[PDB]
Amino acid sequence: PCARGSQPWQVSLFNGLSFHCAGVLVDQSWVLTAAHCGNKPLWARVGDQGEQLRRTTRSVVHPKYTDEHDLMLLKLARPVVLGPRVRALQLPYRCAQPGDQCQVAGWGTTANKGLTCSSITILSPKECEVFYPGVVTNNMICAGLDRGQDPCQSDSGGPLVCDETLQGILSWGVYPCGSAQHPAVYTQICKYMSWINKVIRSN
Repeated sequence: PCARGSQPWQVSLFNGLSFHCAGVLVDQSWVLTAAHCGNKPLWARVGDQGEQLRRTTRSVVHPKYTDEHDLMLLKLARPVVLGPRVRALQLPYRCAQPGDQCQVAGWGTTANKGLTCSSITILSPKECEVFYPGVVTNNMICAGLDRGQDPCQSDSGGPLVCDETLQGILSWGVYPCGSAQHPAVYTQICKYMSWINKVIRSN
């Protein structure tokens, strides 16, 4: 899966030498991921040795950050050089509706090394309540994986892309492995656009 050259925005974050989380590139200097990812320090390896390796400077966790507002912005020590290999992903101008067809590309963390893409369906943030009674559906996306798909292919903080735009950051709901019946829980990115844009000081 995952045609070559697709996912130019895909970021893998490492703590020390070890893989920690996945992220999105929202600006030439800025990577977005889940707040549960930062222990600090991290460093970004971006694009689809290596393509471009950047160290992170500023870690801005969402101020209202079982994960309520699971989002953090990591500023790269130097801007990436933009190109077909590596570009930012467009931020949402609108919110994705239940029933839309989206995508997630993972490396298979949680148990040659490729990106695999899978289609995903936006459930309603009510259907989300039947698997996790007591989840506050808040600003979130329950994303249904097609059946026979192992949710654990994905990574933490990996993007959910709908209609070429970024609608979500993987927060929780990946486990258990081995079944697609349970939906993953993503932070709804179109709800945070005021904070994201202003931390980038694009305002």
